[PDB]
Amino acid sequence: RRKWQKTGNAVRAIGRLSSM
Amino acid sequence: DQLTEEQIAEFKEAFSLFDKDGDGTITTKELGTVMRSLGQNPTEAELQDMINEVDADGNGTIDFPEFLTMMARKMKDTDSEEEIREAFRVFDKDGNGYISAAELRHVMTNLGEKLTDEEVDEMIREADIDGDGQVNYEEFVQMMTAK
Ligand SMILES: [Ca+2]
Ligand SMILES: [Ca+2]
Ligand SMILES: [Ca+2]
Ligand SMILES: [Ca+2]
Repeated sequence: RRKWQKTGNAVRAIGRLSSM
Repeated sequence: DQLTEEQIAEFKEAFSLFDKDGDGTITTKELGTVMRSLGQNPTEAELQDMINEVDADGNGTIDFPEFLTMMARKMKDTDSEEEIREAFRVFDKDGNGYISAAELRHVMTNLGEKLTDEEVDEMIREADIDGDGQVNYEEFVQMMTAK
């Protein structure tokens, strides 16, 4: 799941930066 | 759930995706580039407002410790679904509800990941839990929401 997790984490980072 | 060395490594990989010039910090320019690769067009103000919410040392950019603190946090991402839905639309460029091998390859390339054919095929296989050869939205959600 290396590449999917990286992509997921990028989306999650953007979502968290947007929320916080 | 506690912070692990494997998660830290995973977060460093995600940080590197943003820090494309490899200087150890994420700038507004870098953050905007990735956001555009994933279906959004943030204003100048929102990019700086986003960085400000985690810029502990106030230098105006995000270093890995700041990024790590943000990713490790017990939060519950209230904006999660929207982000994942937009990302799905970028992957599913023809809007048929399925991400194909070509579609995946295209987006991964724009994210800076020049995947081999074997990697593309593996990514599709991992996500294609229903076995129809393509990735639907519910399958995509599982990949995106894994921790
Ligand atoms: Ca950088
Ligand atoms: Ca900083
Ligand atoms: Ca499609
Ligand atoms: Ca499928």
